[PDB]
Amino acid sequence: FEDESAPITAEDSWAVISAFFREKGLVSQQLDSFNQFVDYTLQDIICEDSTLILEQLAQHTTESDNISRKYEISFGKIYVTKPMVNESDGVTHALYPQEARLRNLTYSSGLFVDVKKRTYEAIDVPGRELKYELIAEESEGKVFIGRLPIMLRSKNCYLSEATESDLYKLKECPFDMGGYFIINGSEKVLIAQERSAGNIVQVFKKAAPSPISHVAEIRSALEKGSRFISTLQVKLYGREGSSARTIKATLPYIKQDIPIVIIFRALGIIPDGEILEHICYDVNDWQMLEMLKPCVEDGFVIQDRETALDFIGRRGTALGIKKEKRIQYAKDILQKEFLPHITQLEGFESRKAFFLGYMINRLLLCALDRKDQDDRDHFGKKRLDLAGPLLAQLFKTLFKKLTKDIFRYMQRTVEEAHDFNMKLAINAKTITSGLKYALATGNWGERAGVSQVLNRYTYSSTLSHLRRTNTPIKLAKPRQLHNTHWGLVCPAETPEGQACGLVKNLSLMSCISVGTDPMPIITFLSEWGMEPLEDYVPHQSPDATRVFVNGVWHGVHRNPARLMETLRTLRRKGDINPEVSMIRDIREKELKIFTDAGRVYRPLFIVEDDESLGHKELKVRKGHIAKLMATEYQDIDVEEYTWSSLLNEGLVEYIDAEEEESILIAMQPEDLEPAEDVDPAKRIRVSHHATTFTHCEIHPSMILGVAASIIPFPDHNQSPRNTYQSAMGKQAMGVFLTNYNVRMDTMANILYYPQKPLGTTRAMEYLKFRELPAGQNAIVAIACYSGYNQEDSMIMNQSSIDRGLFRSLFFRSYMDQEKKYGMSITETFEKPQRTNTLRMKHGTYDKLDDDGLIAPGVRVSGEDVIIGKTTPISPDEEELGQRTAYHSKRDASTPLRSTENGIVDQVLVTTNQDGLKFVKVRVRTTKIPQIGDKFASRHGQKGTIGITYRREDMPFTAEGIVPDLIINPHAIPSRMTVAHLIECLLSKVAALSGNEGDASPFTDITVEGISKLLREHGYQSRGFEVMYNGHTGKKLMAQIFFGPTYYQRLRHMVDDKIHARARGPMQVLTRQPVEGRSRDGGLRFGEMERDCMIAHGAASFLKERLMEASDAFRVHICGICGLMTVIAKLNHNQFECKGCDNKIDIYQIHIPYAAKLLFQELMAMNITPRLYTDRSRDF
Amino acid sequence: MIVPVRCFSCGKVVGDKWESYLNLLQEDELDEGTALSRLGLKRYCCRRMILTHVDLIEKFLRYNPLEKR
Amino acid sequence: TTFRFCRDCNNMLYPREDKENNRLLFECRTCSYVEEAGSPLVYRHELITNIGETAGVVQDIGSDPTLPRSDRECPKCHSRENVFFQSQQRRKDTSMVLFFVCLSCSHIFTSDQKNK
DNA sequence: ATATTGTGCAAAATGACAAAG
RNA sequence: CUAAGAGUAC
DNA sequence: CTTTGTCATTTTGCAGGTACTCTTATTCAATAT
Ligand SMILES: [Zn+2]
Ligand SMILES: [Zn+2]
Ligand SMILES: [Zn+2]
Ligand SMILES: [Zn+2]
Repeated sequence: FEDESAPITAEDSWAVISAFFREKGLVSQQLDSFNQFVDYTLQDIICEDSTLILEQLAQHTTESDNISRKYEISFGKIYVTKPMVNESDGVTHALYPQEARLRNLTYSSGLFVDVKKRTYEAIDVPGRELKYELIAEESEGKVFIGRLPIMLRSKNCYLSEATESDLYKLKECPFDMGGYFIINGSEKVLIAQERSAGNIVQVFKKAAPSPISHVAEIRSALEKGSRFISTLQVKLYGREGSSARTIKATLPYIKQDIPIVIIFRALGIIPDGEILEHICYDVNDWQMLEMLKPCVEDGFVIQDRETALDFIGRRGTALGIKKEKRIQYAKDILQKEFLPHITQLEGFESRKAFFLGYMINRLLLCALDRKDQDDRDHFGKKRLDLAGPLLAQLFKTLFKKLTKDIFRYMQRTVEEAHDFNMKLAINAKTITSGLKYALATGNWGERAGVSQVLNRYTYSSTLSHLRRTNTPIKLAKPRQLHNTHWGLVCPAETPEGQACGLVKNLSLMSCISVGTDPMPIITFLSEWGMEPLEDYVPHQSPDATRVFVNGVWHGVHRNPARLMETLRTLRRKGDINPEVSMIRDIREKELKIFTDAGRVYRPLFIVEDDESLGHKELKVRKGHIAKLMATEYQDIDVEEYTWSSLLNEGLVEYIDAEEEESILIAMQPEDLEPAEDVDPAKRIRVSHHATTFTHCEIHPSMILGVAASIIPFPDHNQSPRNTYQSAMGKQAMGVFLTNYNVRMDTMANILYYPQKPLGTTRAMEYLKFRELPAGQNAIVAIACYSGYNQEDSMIMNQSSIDRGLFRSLFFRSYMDQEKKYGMSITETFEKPQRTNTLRMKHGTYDKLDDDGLIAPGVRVSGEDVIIGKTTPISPDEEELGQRTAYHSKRDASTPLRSTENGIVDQVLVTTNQDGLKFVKVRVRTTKIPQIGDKFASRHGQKGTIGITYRREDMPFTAEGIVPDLIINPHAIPSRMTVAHLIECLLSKVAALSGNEGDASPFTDITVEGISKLLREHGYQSRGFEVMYNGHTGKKLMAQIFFGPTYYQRLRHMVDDKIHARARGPMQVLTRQPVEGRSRDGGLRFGEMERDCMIAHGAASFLKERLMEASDAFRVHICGICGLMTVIAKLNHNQFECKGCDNKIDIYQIHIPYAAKLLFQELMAMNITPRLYTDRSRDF
Repeated sequence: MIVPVRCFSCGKVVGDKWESYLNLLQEDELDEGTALSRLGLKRYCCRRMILTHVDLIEKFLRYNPLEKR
Repeated sequence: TTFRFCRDCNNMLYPREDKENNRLLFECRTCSYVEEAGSPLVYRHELITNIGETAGVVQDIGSDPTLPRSDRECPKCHSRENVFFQSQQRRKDTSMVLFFVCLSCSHIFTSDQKNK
């Protein structure tokens, strides 16, 4: 406050958090990854390779034409425009997302590339080296190669710079956060795909039966190259008791596990001592030397680099190399396939030998029991591929396809001497269709579910979907919540199904790095004293720290403390990109630096000595908080102070799981920084008795995700209840966007009267939950009132329902196009007439007017036609009794859903990309809560309505207050949802006093204080109230827990689930009832239902279920051959089995049609299931 | 969306107190509890009816009318 | 075991029997370099290994903020402050005895009792 | 201008292979 | 209509 | 000389039950009649 350098309090950190969410937003990672892809990755993809050279040799039979031509095509800079749409008439205009959504277009922008076509000629003189020269035809000329879909709010989108008023003008909700694509009018979101990081050596113990005990492997990969995965493995043969423990490496394109010493000698290290120095860095570590002796004894037979290269080449799986060139072949394999991530050039054999020695050293350390096998679940060893890298690799493949097509076309046209045209060379449809297919359907190629339809049921649902990570599914246990997941993914938010643990959600303050070029950091290291790896001799520098950058051992340092200090200083002042992570392992004497993309990190406060106060203190003080407050208030004149200002001045730091291994974090500043009668109501906390902190948590409540941040008092609940609420709040019904009235979504649900919670958390005002609430504050009583709320049922107040509690709007949109079956076979929107139309639906067409669309305002019920469409067919056909040449049109109308009804809200007519007219009809109805609808508190206390009582029948307090809901007491004890009770108490206090209850998790708010405040208001301190029975007016012997509570209306309503079927449509193949209530299907009578009926012993009922209720088919067989090959003319009363030549040995049997189909499929597969009606053997 | 006409629990008419409530909060700089008491909302059912309302209709009013006369 | 290497071609040296003097003699297997054996020991195998428990001790081990501190007596400085950690030998049957490094003198002392 | 064709158990089974007469 | 995929309820 | 039991590979078939909703896509392109 008054003092500028005073230490901050736990209340101040929220200002910091606000600044963060001002600069970043909720979907910062999506936009950042896409912007990185568009700004830099496209150009790298284009420039890599993509120089098609075609050397048309002279092929000179006579020397008169001894000229060799060389046609090359190169690609220059790439230009990406603003999103625009073509048209049927050819006019091209700017496309805005709330036109792409309505017209089923693709929010995509064209890509152009500067193509330079060079041609060289040389004089084809045999023996003389060819010299190529230009012909001065240096033609260059941007060409359209396809369209890149643009994610909304990205740097290339129209909405990136839009203000709130502009967003309102463009029919865009200002609360919409972007981070998604519009493909064919559908919002598609890319789920972050989790994978294991590359260029990291991992050592694993193998199972007992296998002859190899330990395996050290690296999944080498290079970002700036072909991006190919080569897995090197170093394996230790022999169990612990075995004597011949020899280490063998598995080189790519090699059929055998070459001994390591042979590789070392091949790279150029002949002496045994030098190899052992490369592997073992300590002379005193004689155990490792003893374990390593078998390898050199194995490779004693080779004592020359050329000999070892020949040995490897002999094992070469190519088997297309002559004896003398095997050496070169081996060299090539060691240069371009062995450890690609280090280098693809030559002259770095020493580096690769050092890296191999390092891997062997790690393997031997694991085998010597000096270190545990690497944890596969450590989150620092994982990476998340966001939209950026996914589109990067997809576009790399697709552009490689396109350039291969270009080269093939050029070769074909030069061979056939035809003219060359760029427009006929480039097929933009390749890139466009590839990207559109990959984004429209989840399958990411030519994996699945990589792109998903964005969830728009509720605002929090969309926020959670936009921060979702999926792990494709070894001997690990990925489903467990790891220790390293702290502060990076939500501890409690995951599906309960098969995906439990595999599908994760980001923490509120967690971000994914987009990747930076490591060259500046390498230059810094070289300048600051990093000894190059080439002239590194371990004996003269035993206690040297190995420096790794992106998994590439670049050298060693002799004073790592100073190097780490200066690197930290550089990163804290912004010279190094803050996303760069730097870890120093003192015990292993290693220094790792990671700058690649996909690393997940969170921000933390920095703590330094602060000699003025004589003890550790946060770098942030009250002055910075004051400046942040001033900037925030100005936004709602002084110098702007943003989160980036905190980052640049070294106030906050970005830490990932790997760096988090080497730091100590204080949970809260006010209690853990200062050196050391207590309230019994407060929870017990430990001071940790340690003062060497390096960082402080900005706020512990930030470990939760978007969905978990809505829970009030999540630390007073059983964790599975938190997980249930996290899963169930996405099904909460609220207001998903403020512009729902201009969007033609397939389904939309809206509350009439959303209410912000009485008990609210501090983190939910960054999630806009108070602006777009998804529930209501219902007056809840916990009572065994009538027994109709047992087993999770609830009693809802009918009078509250009558007055608008939990009422809802529901919108459904039906889309329909007219398609060109031929050049002049256009479909037509119209009102079909029974006189000249076929297969007109049994519903009423009377509500359509003459354009084939109902007009908004008309009430529609189930099976009524809302879109009238007809398709032309070939005339002059007579059948069916009433089919004539007049019936040239077949009905293609769209009826309303069979069960649904409502008012046609709106209808929208437009044209598609092809120029054909199409329509969208949105119908509106009202969902009023009733018996069977599902409601849930914010603590996993789900339940359906058992019954509804009017106000006069509900219990009432002395003030006449009656509950909106009554829930059973028995739901409380077993589930241990204490937070539910605490939130009810806090809500009662807040409603009485007019404040808002602060239900944040890790605050010092106790039930004692809430009870005292409630007592001051004149009520019983524990929330109990004397209630009276509604029926008789007598006092209830027991006092009732009573108060407001926030409840969500869930999407599961009984009217969308009730379904019955006497008889209906049958499946065409099996003649069994169809599947699904949308098709009037039948219920599955599964195997174990049959087993239960068997156990009951009711045979006739089982037969009736399987035959009369599903499919009973009468078939004819003959007594000679049990096959169904009997021709039966029932009207003529003639039965005959050809082959057997009989006409009186026939029987009829009633068998399931599926059984007849099975027997026919057996016969078609050359098996005779002969059926016989009498016994030939005794039992 | 817009202030409810009646309190859900008891049925007291609170749809005519939204503008007065906002006026009390803004012009008179009263805290929420005193304003609610001044308007006559004594039972906490009515108090939560008016205190927790979110007036989304304002946002809806920012978009240009679809059918403008 | 204290292995040694040839000083001619930097290759391993192996034990050899001698007849004239009946003595152990280390010889090279490729260039025939010969010398005397310092000790008669030629092979060691540790079923129960005691080394490696204090591995990774460096002069700047105190700069690690993750390592816990203690005020226990240093029996070379009598200083209070020091860092401590459990045995680094990751065998599942190792004892939980603690090791301490004085941040002033860098003397490693254990909390064991039978050894003392 | 359009039709036609370029995954982790874990039991079972099986094969290779040092010892035995 | 068929197929594939995704999300979800108990 | 052929067993003979014996390990180390190869197959190889499986992997809860119901139920709901939505979305996309049905071989691309070159050639010849
Ligand atoms: Zn027959
Ligand atoms: Zn009321
Ligand atoms: Zn030698
Ligand atoms: Zn000491």
